[PDB]
Amino acid sequence: NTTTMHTSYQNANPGEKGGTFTGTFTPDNNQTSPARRFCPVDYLLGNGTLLGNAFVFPHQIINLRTNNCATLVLPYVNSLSIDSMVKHNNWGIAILPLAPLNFASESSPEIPITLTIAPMCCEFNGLRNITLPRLQ
Amino acid sequence: ACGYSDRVLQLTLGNSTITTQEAANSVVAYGRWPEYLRDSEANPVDQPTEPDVAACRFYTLDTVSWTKESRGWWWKLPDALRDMGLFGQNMYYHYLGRSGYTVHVQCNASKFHQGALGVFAVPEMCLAGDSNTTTMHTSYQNANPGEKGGTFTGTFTPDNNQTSPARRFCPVDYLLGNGTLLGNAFVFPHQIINLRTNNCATLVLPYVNSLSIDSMVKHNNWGIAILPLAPLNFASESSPEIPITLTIAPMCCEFNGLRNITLPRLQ
Amino acid sequence: ACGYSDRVLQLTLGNSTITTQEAANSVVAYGRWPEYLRDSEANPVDQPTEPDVAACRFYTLDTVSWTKESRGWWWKLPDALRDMGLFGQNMYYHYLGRSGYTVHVQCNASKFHQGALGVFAVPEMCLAGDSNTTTMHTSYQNANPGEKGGTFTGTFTPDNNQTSPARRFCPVDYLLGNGTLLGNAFVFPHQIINLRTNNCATLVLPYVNSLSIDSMVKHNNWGIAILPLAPLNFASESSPEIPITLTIAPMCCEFNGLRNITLPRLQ
Amino acid sequence: GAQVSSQKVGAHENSNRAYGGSTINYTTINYYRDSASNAASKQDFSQDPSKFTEPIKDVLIKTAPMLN
Amino acid sequence: GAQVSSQKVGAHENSNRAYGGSTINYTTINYYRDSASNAASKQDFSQDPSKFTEPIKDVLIKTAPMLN
Amino acid sequence: AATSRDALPNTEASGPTHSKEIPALTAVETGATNPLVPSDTVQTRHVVQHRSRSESSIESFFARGACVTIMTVDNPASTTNKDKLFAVWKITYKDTVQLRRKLEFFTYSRFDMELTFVVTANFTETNNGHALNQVYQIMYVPPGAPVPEKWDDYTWQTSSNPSIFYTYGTAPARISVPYVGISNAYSHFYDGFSKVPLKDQSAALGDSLYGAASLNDFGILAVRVVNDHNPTKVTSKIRVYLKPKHIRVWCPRPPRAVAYYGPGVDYKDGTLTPLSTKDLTTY
Amino acid sequence: AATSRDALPNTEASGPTHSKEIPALTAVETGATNPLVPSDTVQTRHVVQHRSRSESSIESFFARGACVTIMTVDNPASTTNKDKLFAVWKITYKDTVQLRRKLEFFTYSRFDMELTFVVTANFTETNNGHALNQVYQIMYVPPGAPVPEKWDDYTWQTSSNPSIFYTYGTAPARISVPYVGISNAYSHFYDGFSKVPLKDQSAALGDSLYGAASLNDFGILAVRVVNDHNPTKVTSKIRVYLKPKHIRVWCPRPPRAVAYYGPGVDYKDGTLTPLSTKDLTTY
Amino acid sequence: TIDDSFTEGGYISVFYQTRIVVPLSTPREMDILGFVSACNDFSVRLLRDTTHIEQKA
Amino acid sequence: QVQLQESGGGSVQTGGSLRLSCAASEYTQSSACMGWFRQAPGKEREGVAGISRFFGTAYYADSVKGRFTISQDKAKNTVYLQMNSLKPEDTAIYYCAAGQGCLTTIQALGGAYGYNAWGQGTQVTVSSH
Ligand SMILES: CCCCCCCCCCCCCCCC(=O)O
Ligand SMILES: CCCCCCCCCCCCCCCC(=O)O
Repeated sequence: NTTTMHTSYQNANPGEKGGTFTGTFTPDNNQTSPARRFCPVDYLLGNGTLLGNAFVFPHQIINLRTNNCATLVLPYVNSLSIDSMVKHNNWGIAILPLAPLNFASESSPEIPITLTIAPMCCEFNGLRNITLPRLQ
Repeated sequence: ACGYSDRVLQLTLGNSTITTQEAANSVVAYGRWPEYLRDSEANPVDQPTEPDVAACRFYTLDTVSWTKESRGWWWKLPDALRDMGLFGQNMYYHYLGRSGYTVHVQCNASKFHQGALGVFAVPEMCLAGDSNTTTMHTSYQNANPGEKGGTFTGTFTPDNNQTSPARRFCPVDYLLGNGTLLGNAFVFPHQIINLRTNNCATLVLPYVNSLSIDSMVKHNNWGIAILPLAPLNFASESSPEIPITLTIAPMCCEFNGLRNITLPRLQ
Repeated sequence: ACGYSDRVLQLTLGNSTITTQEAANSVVAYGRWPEYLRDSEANPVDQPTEPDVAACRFYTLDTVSWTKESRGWWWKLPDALRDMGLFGQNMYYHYLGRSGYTVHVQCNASKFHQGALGVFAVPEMCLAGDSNTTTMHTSYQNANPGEKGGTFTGTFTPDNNQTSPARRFCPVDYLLGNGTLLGNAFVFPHQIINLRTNNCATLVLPYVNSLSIDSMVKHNNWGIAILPLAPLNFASESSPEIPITLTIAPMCCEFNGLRNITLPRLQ
Repeated sequence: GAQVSSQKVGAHENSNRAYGGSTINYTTINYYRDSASNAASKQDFSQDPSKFTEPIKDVLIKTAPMLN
Repeated sequence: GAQVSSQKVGAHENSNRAYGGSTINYTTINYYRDSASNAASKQDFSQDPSKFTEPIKDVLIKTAPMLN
Repeated sequence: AATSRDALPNTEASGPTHSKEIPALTAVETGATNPLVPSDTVQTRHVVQHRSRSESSIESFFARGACVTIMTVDNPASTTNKDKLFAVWKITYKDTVQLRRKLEFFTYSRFDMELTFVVTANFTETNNGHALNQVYQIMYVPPGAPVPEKWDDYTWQTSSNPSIFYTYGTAPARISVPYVGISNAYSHFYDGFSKVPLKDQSAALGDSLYGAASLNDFGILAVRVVNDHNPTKVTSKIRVYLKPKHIRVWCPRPPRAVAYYGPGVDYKDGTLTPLSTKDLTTY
Repeated sequence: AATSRDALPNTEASGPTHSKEIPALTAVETGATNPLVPSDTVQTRHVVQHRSRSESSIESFFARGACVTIMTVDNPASTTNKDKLFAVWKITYKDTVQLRRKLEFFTYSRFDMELTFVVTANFTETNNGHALNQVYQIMYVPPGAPVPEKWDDYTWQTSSNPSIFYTYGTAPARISVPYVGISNAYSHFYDGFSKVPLKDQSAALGDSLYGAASLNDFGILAVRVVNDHNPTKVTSKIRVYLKPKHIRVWCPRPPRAVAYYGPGVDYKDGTLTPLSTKDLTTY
Repeated sequence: TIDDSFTEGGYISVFYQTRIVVPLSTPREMDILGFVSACNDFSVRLLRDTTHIEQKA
Repeated sequence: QVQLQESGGGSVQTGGSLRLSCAASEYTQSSACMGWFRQAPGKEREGVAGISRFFGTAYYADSVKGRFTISQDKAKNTVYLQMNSLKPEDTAIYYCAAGQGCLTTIQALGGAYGYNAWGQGTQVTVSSH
């Protein structure tokens, strides 16, 4: 709540493990060595906009009764034909329980969720030497 | 008419171009240009990987030095490209693969320098080992030095350390490290970098094996042998030196059987 | 076929012929060949003077020396031809006139000598003066040194003699004496006498002004700037020297407004 | 005596029954007698830089040797 | 180089020998060379919301079962 | 071929039914919204529709100018201690809120911007001295050009920078600028940074702001009162209004629900409460 | 037939090669710049180019007005000791710098000049007296015509001198003038003088300035406030802006690298340092 | 036209492939000249005033 | 770039005044808050002072407020740094820092993130000789 657009590259890009949303905003008060991460509130879909309208984005709902999966095909979307994928992310994948997870009458049920992703029409230019970014 | 000459050349593979003014034309091994694997000749069923410009471009190895006491130098393909950008990556992740190469060795001097270097491309350059106790005893690590390559020697030295043998090659120069007189080496596609005339040697090698595609990780199809035919001398000095450099480019690069990363023990 | 080359050339203007074997082709400023004044472009009414071969032939100036500490050299046209046979005579007797020129600078060395000389033709080569007190203060005498031409310097020296100022140019080399980086000098028609390749530079310059004809006595249309881009070195000696020579030839020489002799104060 | 010229359309309005597509032209009318009074047409021409780039007497074939 | 367009008449003047009925049109004239200078034509087009509403790979027949 | 001002389809008569065609039942999990009309669920009449979506076309929705900033300049006395005030303002849509959010309904957009300049001026010192009508020069300084340091330096000469000369008391100033984006459309949200922090580089050398890029750097607007020092000081404010005409948009996003906090997407504590109180069983 | 706003040639697909055609190697000593494209050295793809040199045409590059001078006039009290101030300014592009350098990219040029006149005015004496809107007459005095000596002499009658009557508080004044050069084009650099010093003449009688000629003498601009003496003094400045429209140029020259020093090409000590510090082996 | 990360251009670099070789009685050290220009498909936009020129007072 | 050229390496004792200056004459998107970074060879590089290009947005590190002040010359173009009452804990190499587009020092206010042109470095020692 002190500095805006303050999340570092490392925390912004967690890679394959991805990240999570939270139900309560927690402002970092460590002004000595700030955390510099995201604090994406769930109901505001971490962007300051009600999750309710989230349906404006291409989407599906894995409602246990009916379905076990969700499949979405995403084309390349940017303000330009090609961009530096190392510097910029074009698509985000948000998965939030709309309805809560319950089973029979138990107190702490668990069900795994898995994501498999496949690039399509993959192309690259400007070949050069290896990029070794600092991920941590 | 326009001044076009066989000495002056420029070749282009990808985002890399080689240029020279003292060439001695160009050699295409066995008269065959590198090509992609034909349907009539194919064998693995999976759709192949054709990296193109990604892998197929010129790659410069580590420069070595030519002096009066050098006995020769060697490299194997693909081996000598194992750690070269994409190609190598594409090599380590696929079970099989094939490729051709345009090898360009560089070494210019002066009109006051002399010497001749034999650049020989030997398909299946199976070199000789160092032990008189055990045959075909050279380990994988010593067999494949990669980009740095190896050298030939003028005197055979049998390893007598029976406790922990060296397990390397001991390639005698005059026997072209294989037990055959270097003199006949000319049977292989080759060129001679004779300082007077030329500063480079260019050879185009197609993919050569007993089969359409093979595991490049396990097997080297072509060897690169460079030996001074004539000695290196300059004016009247005692220890002259002239650098030699090799830039190699895969051609018609293709791979199949994509899987997880191969992490070989190189040391 | 017949061995014709761009290095070997011979040009002929009148009873004078230039020949060379180490040329780098030939430059025609702005792609325009020198020409006579067209009727549609004419202005003075009197019938013009066309001296032809009389004035239009090669003229060799006084040779200068290139050494390690030379900063450059300059000449203006027509100025640098003011005292050359007929042309000059024809210049001094007529109020107006126009002319083109084929400038040929000569400077050969050895295949053991090195250095590069930038020969630049600068239309309206208005050079910079030496005073920090008064601008556009260079006198006519110092502005026009004639055939001997002038030189550039590596350090600006402001004249502080306010009693009787020097009133000359102080053209700094890197600013091409005009306050503009020498680097862009290439915008002007030019050539480079790089010892390795060439021994000469040939440029053909048409008549360039804001008007069809002008008083050549009062105004110089083209400047000739020669600056070593690369330094002059030979073997391992400390003070080498190689001469540079300029031969200039008017082209399509014409003059009007014939009158009595002009006797300018040159000193 | 109007001068109607074309406009090289950059951004396009979601229109093609007025703007966007169907060739959008503009009008210009000279009000003064002297050419010096007119506005800049801006409808200019390009050329070949050769006279600056290749001011060489002999034809330069980029693929051939410069010096031959 | 005038651009004459129509007006979708809303309220009507008790007129049809001038206003009201007989198609009322307007004129527009582009005075500048650059398209960026032009006014908004407002003569736009609509589309089918499908790309947002039915972004499904398989055809949706509203009368049939969504899941089949 | 359906224009913005064309009538929407008429609702047609439909009677009773009882069969195997299922309009009412679907599945939203598929991600598709059931495209039903009234006749699918109820019995309706033949109705000639007359209404049109003329007023909600992208063009029409943005067919308005919006105050983007408020700039402040003055002309004090010559005897002054503090230097005459000249305003510098970086061109952005994100200082204000109203316009921003509208723009933010989408991810990308193409438009030609029309700018207007309303100028106000006032006396500040309770005196009886006088001032002569002012002229204001609004110069556009694109990224790279020299930005003024003095109200009277060489920059205000404007040889290639676009500049406006506004006389006070006349029609507010208005210019047009084409689509000037470095991209193929202006990006409203950027999910990235400018630099890539590399392993063999210092963290300091590799840092950049999240969501910050050149995609949005359009330089600054510089303004001053052209008039020379006046005995009694006069204050003035230039209000800029931006209208994105000839507009095109891409990818709808939900509208800002929490008040903005900086040019990014960030929000602060205690602002995160947009909805009021309402019980589930009451109308 | 290639216009300024036409698309530049598309870059075409090119694969691998190895032969006797030498694009990469040439010789600059010949004075010719190798005209290569990307496909000559690298393997490229088929690309439909869309960009055009629309914005860099001579016309477009100079399609802007530039402050050339700033003139100063006033209207003091009748009781004054010093005479009412009227400004006289010789018409040149070389008082300012920005415009000059642009012009200086070339050796010669032809253009019709459009001039604009922005006028500012202010009170100077800390009083409470009043002034009535001023009118300014900008007369053009060509070389040869009588140049005013008084704010109220016979010259300001203007029977053949072009004069502008500008009322303060209205649209800045703008006129047009054709190519008025004595030559066939305006010369930006003159390598010569006006007089020829002759042997049988005194050095004094034969001297002239280097690079100075009539090619550039266009007379002066004279301006005054038409209003008669006012009790409380009012100061005013006319800023002139020159735009060379309908322009043509000849012979490119390198741009000024060192700050100017006078109307000539001369430069002063300690200004001769344009480039900063940068090591050969660092990016 | 500014020094910027998002619009960064890349890196230009020269290296020895072999080395410079000369005979005896030949200058061991020499120089090289470098030139840069645009290709037939180079374009610029958005006219602004330069900062490599200025007038002090 | 801008020009960034700094000096002022005087090894004063603990409790003396020192002035640091960095040139910023050329006017690119000029150094907004500017920037001053010190690298303690025990620690690393850290941000310290900074006043906005035009505005009075001067941020001060917790460790230097009051003692260290930032100011410049909006004409003579150079950035001053008054460092008084010097502790031995401030012995580090200082650096000036150009943060271009002012918003770079408005969003984050402090420098560090929006900083593209790096200074040379001046060694300042504050000891007990
Ligand atoms: C003198 C007139 C000024 C002319 C130059 C205007 C500069 C162009 C700036 C346009 C972009 C404005 C930023 C809003 C665009 C967006 O919403 O992303
Ligand atoms: C009352 C209106 C004035 C009309 C007369 C204008 C006089 C013409 C002067 C034009 C030349 C200006 C000098 C700049 C030309 C150049 O760059 O060489």
